[PDB]
Order: sequence, then structure tokens, then C-alpha cells
Amino acid sequence: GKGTPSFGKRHNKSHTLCNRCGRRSFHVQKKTCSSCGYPAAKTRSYNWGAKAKRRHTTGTGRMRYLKHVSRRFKNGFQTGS
Amino acid sequence: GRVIRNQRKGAGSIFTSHTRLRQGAAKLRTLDYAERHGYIRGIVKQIVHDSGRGAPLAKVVFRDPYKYRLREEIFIANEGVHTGQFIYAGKKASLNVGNVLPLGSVPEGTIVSNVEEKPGDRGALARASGNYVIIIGHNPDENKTRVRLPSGAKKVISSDARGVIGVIAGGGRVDKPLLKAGRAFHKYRLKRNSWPKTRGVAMNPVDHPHGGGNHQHIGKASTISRGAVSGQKAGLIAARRTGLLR
Amino acid sequence: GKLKKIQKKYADQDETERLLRLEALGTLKGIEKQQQRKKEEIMKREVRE
RNA sequence: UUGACCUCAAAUCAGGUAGGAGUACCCGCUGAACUUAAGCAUAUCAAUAAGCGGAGGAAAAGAAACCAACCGGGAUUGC
RNA sequence: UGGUGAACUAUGCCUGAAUAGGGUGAAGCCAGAGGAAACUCUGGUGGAGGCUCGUAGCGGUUCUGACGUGCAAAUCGAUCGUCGAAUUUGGGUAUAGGGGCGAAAGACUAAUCGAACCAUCUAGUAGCUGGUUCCUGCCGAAGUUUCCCUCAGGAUAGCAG
RNA sequence: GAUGGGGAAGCUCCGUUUCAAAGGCCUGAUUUUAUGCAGGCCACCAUCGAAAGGGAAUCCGGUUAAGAUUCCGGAACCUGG
RNA sequence: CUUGUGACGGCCCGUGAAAAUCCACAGGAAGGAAUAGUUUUCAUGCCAGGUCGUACUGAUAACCGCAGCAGGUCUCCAAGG
RNA sequence: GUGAUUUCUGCCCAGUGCUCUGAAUGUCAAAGUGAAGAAAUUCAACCAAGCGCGGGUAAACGGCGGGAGUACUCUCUUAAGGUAGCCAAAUGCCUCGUCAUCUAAUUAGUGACGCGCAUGAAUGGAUUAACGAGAUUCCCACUGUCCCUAUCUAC
RNA sequence: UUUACUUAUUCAAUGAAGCGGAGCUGGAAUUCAUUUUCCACGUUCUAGCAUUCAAGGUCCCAUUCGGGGCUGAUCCGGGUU
RNA sequence: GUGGCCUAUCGAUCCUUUAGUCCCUCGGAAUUUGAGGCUAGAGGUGCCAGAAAAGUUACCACAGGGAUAACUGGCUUGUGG
Ligand SMILES: [Mg+2]
Ligand SMILES: [Mg+2]
Ligand SMILES: [Zn+2]
Repeated sequence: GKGTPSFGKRHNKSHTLCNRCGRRSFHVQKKTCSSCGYPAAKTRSYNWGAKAKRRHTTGTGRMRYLKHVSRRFKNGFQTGS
Repeated sequence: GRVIRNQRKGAGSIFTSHTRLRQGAAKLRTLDYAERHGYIRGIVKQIVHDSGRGAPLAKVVFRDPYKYRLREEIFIANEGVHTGQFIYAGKKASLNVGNVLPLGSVPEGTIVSNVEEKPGDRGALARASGNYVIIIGHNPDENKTRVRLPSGAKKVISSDARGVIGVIAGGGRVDKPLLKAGRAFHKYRLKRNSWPKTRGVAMNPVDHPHGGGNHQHIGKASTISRGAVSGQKAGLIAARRTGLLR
Repeated sequence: GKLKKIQKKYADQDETERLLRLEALGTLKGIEKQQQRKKEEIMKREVRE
């Protein structure tokens, strides 16, 4: 009974939500996220996972400060009014 | 081939010793000043059972000579020690059972136990139940003592090493048959995960050197060289002789 | 090379144990048979004469 | 006793700086096998892919412990 | 090559929990009797055992029953093994892929195991199988020679344009 | 599972009291006063880990379409000050 | 009958957690009364008790098995013959 | 490794392993030493462990033969020649072995026999109470398994 | 090949507490002139107790509430053993 | 008369080595060792136009094959009847 009766015993999560990415990939016993690598300082990325890099790279979010850097450069980082 | 069972034992994943119900390391009192210039008197408060150990332990209380407090040491109980007995530890201690005299100050034929190898490691030799060390001879110049060990070997150790006079309590245990796989289960359940033992000749050849074949047989000789490597040392390692002698 | 090993592992030993261990290891029979082979080496010359 | 020197510390001491992201191109380390040899082990793939460390608008290299053998040339880079 | 899994399951640890009613009647003890003494006998008491019949529970022997495009990628029915322990089990925790764990079947490691899964190298290689897209006109074969780890393949000569 | 350390080219690995100068505790004293200087005491030595282990203390009656040992009425208890 | 508990008895080469936390004792540091104090482990009296969860199912239809699947999934209460 | 108890575990160290505190130039690396050379280099001596020589070891892996005479003896060969036990056994080709028993009839069962293709002693041998969803034979009871089929209910 | 030496290196313990040398004070000791040495150098019927820079002695201070130094508890070398 | 009366009686590249020329080269210039070349032999591939090479799989896998076995059918009928 490795199929249907064994699927009834599944009610204990191995992963919960992660703090940096909100992914539900944070392993409870390992205390590590399997997608972004929290709590390591570097973010988990691999050159074989180029599509995953495309999924989580810069520009897939809000860019709350980086949207204005090109415009401030074009104006020359001016000050005043 | 796979990694065999005795090869897997050294990682210590499930092969660590079960130490939940143990009462502390049974060591001798440290050799500070009193034990090497005079003696010191302590008291046996209780004799208790140690989990996974065949011998009982003794809880001996001394006074700290430098601070107002009490020290509690765990000795291995000698056969004949009772609760409320005064235990004397030191160079000038009188020769009675339970006392912790150094080996330079006991005569020929003395039976001691919990013997230090070097002076100060707080007990190494003859600690299992019913075992003892006999003093075979002295050597004052180049101050050493010869001792007979429980294995029958004769060691030559320092005369400043200490030992508890008498034999370890709880002797004669292995004379009783266990009679039951349940009894062996409860015996090893508090020691470590090394039981039950599957024979390697009953395995598959991926799992052991002895495994495989259309009959259960070893194949090559079971005596293994000392220069063999891990994964090969399964059998009788470096056997000088085999068989039942008559 | 042999003398290093005796200093390494047989320094603390007495002659009763030494005789027991060489009798249990069977080298004493080899020494006996080597001296015996010397004895028939002399003895065959004596029988020839 | 007092005052130096040397060395080593402590401060939510005064002021600073490093980490992470990106990584097409750049500077290094580490490092395969599929494949080809009509098999295969040196070889090849390849001083490559994957892995790790570190920069900039370029980086690196760069003003000879050079090339030459000629009636000698003259930093580096690229075609 | 680099990562992800012990939510199933294997094993150890830590902390909890669960297990009707019967049968047999072990030590210890009490009374009576006998004996010269050792000690024996009889009647009770007591309630031992990896004992036994048998529920809940755990498992899965047979019908090679049902079903077999099923209720179900392993179930249903009857018959069964076991049922106070080497028992069953929750949660926490540890062991990760030539590695783990195994009362040992090459078993189990998320329906995947005589080496898991994911992505990349990778459009891996194939003397082997299958396919290969409009018309008309003209010419029109070979299965033979020699060499090859050659015998389902090539080179070379021949035949053809 | 950090730190002190020690490996590792490195991502990181070991170790958890270790070859560390590892800290805070009460009385107060002073009443330019702030909290130093009077003192004296103590050496564990991060932290995480149980909604079934340990653990301060609440019960009854009534009430809603849907909440209650939590609201209402009454009657208690514990902790800190 | 279910359950709680007490005093016992049997078993073991099995003798069947730890820490936070609270109390007591030994000790005698120090502070202390006579026109006055000393005591808040006695009684009464005063104030405050933050944050998050709290509905419902828990299974032949609320979970997992592609589903409103005869499967699987821990536990408490338990009337009469 | 073997697998409760009882009773035993015979012979063989030649081979393959394992192991010696033996004896010591046979094999004999790098470094080092010596000679020749102008030097690169060449040639020798010396030379650690391990091999090689000498022992031990079978509850280590394993093994346990032929020819004559009359079970026994002699001889050859070998390391030693299957000991105690057991058997057409789950191990026997021939084989449906031979004898007895069981039946009307038995390639099945059981008890014996043993030149046993190719049984055999911790590769464990023989025996064995109790136990077994283990394999096999016979007997009593019992029955639609069958002679030989018929009928009824629910879906 | 044997054999010193310790500071490199290595192992172990401790909250780095009693190391080494010399000296007292006793005992043995035979001294052949005066001491050569060697052992000691506060604890053993009893499941109590042992802590407040220590009492005492002594010397200062400015007496008072007390405070400090030496000794009690032998010197010397800072090599934790 | 350019081996055996005739028809069989044998071997590439790379590497090593020998003989000859004592000839050519070691590329800044020479001498001498050393090395590399040219011409002709030898050391050998017997699977003989010339890979350096043990098994097992009843746990097995892939690409194919009726070019190829284990059934029936078909031809034949030795053998059988
Ligand atoms: Mg186990
Ligand atoms: Mg085998
Ligand atoms: Zn994350």
C-alpha cells in the first residue's frame, strides 16, 4: 500500500514560508530556504538555473529606488530647485 | 559495492551511545595537594545503579579545602563499600577497601581497582564489574610498579598513579544466561545500537565481502591482514592462530 | 629493523612471558629444527667417515 | 614613590570603510564527462561547461632582465 | 557537474499515548500428616510467564473468491496470524545518493531503486529502425574483385549518368 | 547553532567551554551629581529547540442567526507595584 | 462500570529525563525600643495586568489520495437487557 | 562464524591466506658513498620495509586416494586418506533401486539395506520434548468435491 | 649503536593552589670533631559541624563608631604542574 | 653459378639497434662529447595488410533482427509406423 493509503498520512509540512522571498521553501528542520538560501548572506542562484535567474532577477519587482537613477544621472545629480 | 556496516559505524549517526540516564563520568578525585602530601576523608552518601553499566556507582562527598563548599565525586563502587563509610584518599591513607592510595605506597600482592595509567587521568584500568589489578612488583629507583591487568598482561606504570583498594562490585554477572532475545534487547537498548547482528555471509555481495553465492560460505580465508584497508577488515583481523585449542 | 620492534613493543617484558609467547607462536620449534639441521650436517660427515 | 618607552587591550569613544545585487564583456582559481579516435586507456572534447573569488565603463596589458643576427628594430593593445 | 528531498518508508534517540473477558496455575507463605533424621505427602493461599483461547488494535494465510477500462495505480468479502510485549503509535529530532538505513528481501530512501529527484553539459553518440513534400522528358544499374576486429558497415575496381 | 580560535583557493567546515584579558550583583556612599569614585560578592560562560513534557492564577448561571472558562450578572484567585 | 488515589507485592545483565522556578534550614552581617519604636511571610485597604490565536469541519462531502473516491489519517466521554 | 537443550565435534599446515621476538644476502627504490670523465653522464659497492628462506595456525578458506593378500594386513601415491554417525534423506544419475508394510490395485508414504553419480562432523554431524497460516502420507468423523444434478432468495 | 640536556615540537590536568631549593622542629643516625646523611615536618572507633580579609599577640593611628601594618600561616626563585 | 631440381617454408608505420657515407644539422661564432638526419639490415605483430585486454548476470537494460534458433504450418521421409 505505497500509493493511495500512503498518501493519506501526509499532514506535516517540510517547508514553510521564507522571509526574504515568501516562497514556502524554508525547510523547518534545516532552517534554510531552498530557493533563495536564507539565512545565508548571498542569494541562491546558479548558472544552470538560468530560467530561475530570469524569474528572480532585477526588474521583476518594483525597483523602488533604481527606477530613478537613470533620470537623476541624465539630469546630472543636480541639487536645489 | 556499498559501504559496509562496520564502515558506517564510525560516522556516529545512529551508532552513538545512549547516555540519557547516566549519572556522570565515574572518575577519581583530582590529585591536587592533599592527595599527594597527606589524605582527605569523604563520605559515601548513596550507592546507585548506572544505566548501561554492570557495576554500581558510589557518590562520595568531600569538603573543598580552599572554599567553604562540598564536592561530590562519582566513584565506581568496590565490593564491600557501604553507605556512610568514610573513604580516605591520599598518600598517607590507611590500607583498607575503598581507600584511594597511590600505587607506590602499597606492598606486594595488593589488589586494587580503577587504576590510573599515568598519575592524574582519574581512573583507566579495571573498571568493569569484578575486575581488578594486582601489584606484581616495585622499582624504587626509576620509580615504577609492575601490575597484572585483567587481561593477564603485565604493565609497568608510574608509582604515583592511584587506585582504589579492592575489587569492583557486581562481579559474576556474565555467568547468568540471558535466555531471551528480549533480555539482550534490553541490555543493548541502554548501551548502543549494535544489536541484532546479521551475518555477512547471509547478505548480498554488494553489502559485505562474505555475501553472495549459491551457498552461504565465506569464499576466501577469513583471516584478514593488519595492512588491509577499510571495507576489507571483516573477519578475524591479524589472527596469529585460529581454531579451538585443546 | 627487528631491533626497533622489540624496543617499540617488547621493552616491558620478563622471561617467563617471553618463553610463553614464543612457545605460543612456534618460533622455538623453528630454532630447534635449525640447530637440529646443523646436527645432522655434522652427523652425515661422521657417518661418511 | 613618580614619570617615560615598548607591546597588548577596552569603550553605544571622534570620524570613516567592507559585506549584498548585477555579471553580456573583463582578471584569476578550480574543473569534468558526453563526444572523436569507426573498440579503448595517452590524446581529443578542453587549459571548455558547471562551481568559487574580484572590478570597470571598459577591464587587462604597457614603457624591455624585448625582438633579433640585419645596413638592425624599439612600450602595450587590435586588424 | 551543481543542487533538492526522511510529509511515504528504513533505523537510533527525546517526549507523550493505547491495549475486553477467559484458561493454565510458577516462586514465596499457611495448616494437617508421616519420618529417627534428612526430608517427603495432602489441602489451601498467592498470581509468575518474550504462556495460552479470544475483542479493540497490528498484520496479511487461503479462496489462487469479488473486482480487474475497479470504490481503489493494490481495494472489498469470508477465512486467517498475533494480541502485555523484540508490542502498536503521535509529535520532536538525527542519518542524503556510490551516500544513507537494512532481525538481510538488493529491501526501503515521497506511486521512482541492482544507485532517488531536479536543472545543465545536451540538439550526447548510433555501422541500427521509421519518415523524407510538384510535373513531364531522356538515359539507366548492382548484389561481383581485393583489403579492413571485416561478416547488418566502409574503402577500391566494376556497372551508370 | 554564533563567538574565541583552528582548517579550507573558496562557497564555507570543525567545535559549544574550548590554548579568550569572555562579565553583572547588591548594599550603598555622595547628596557641585551624576552615577563615577568607598567598598564587598560571584564565575555560569550566546541563543534556538515541546500548542502531548515542566509551568502563578476562574468558576457558576444567562445570553447570539452565527462567539464564549473570553460577553453580561454574581462570586473568586494570582503576579507585579 | 469508568476513573482518581493509598499502602503493598512481582519483574529486570531494563532500576525506568533535564532545566526554569519556588520554599526551608545552617550562619550571624547589619539594623535596632521606652515615651518610644521595630515588624507588612498576620488581617484589611489601593492600582495595573500588554501582544498573537479563539468561527467551523475533523471525515462514506470541509484533510490527503487528479473527485462530493467503500482507501488512509492521533485522541477524550461511553446508558439498559 | 555457528545457531535452544542432549551427545559429540575425527585426520590433514602440501596449496591459498593469516601470523612470528628466526636468520640474514639471495631480490633490492630515492637520497647518500666511491671510481672514470672536461662535464652532462656511466659504472659499481652499500642497501629500509616487503618479497625469497625457516616455523606456527583448520570452531582460517578448504581437502579427506589407488593395487594386492586373506572386516583385517601389506604395498604404491599423497598434506591426509571420510573417523563417529546418517541415508534412494529437501542431498542417489542409473531409479518407478531391492526387501517388508500400507491398498483390490500405489512412480506416493513408512521401516530397513548401502562400493553413497556427488552423505558426513561449528561448510557443523546425529538426536530431540514443545511450538508452526511450513512440506508430505494414512485413519475416524463430515459433507453437492463427485455419481448427477435439481430447487429457492437478494442484487 | 648507547646515553645525557631543555628551550623547539608532542600529550594531559586544573576555577593554572602549595613546584623547586634552603631552613626550623622531632626521630633514627655514627659522629671521630661538628655534624655525614635519611625519614617525617597538626587530620582514622561514629552518615554532626567547619565560611564573614581569623581569634589571640604586637605596633601605629588619634579613639569612637573604629581603621591600618607585622605575626599567627619560615625564607628565596615568579618555571601552573 | 645472384642459395637449395621446380611448385610452400613468412612480416608495415612508430621506437630501439647495427653497418655504410665519416657525409649533413644542432639556426649569434667555433672545438670536443652528446643528440638528430640520409642509405641498407635486425628486434614483430600466426586474428599472419599488423588493437595493449578476465569473468558473471535467474536483478538486468537499449538499438535492432524473422539476415538467426526454441512452436504450429510448408518441402523431404533417413528414422518411426
Ligand atoms: Mg538496531
Ligand atoms: Mg560468499
Ligand atoms: Zn527564501
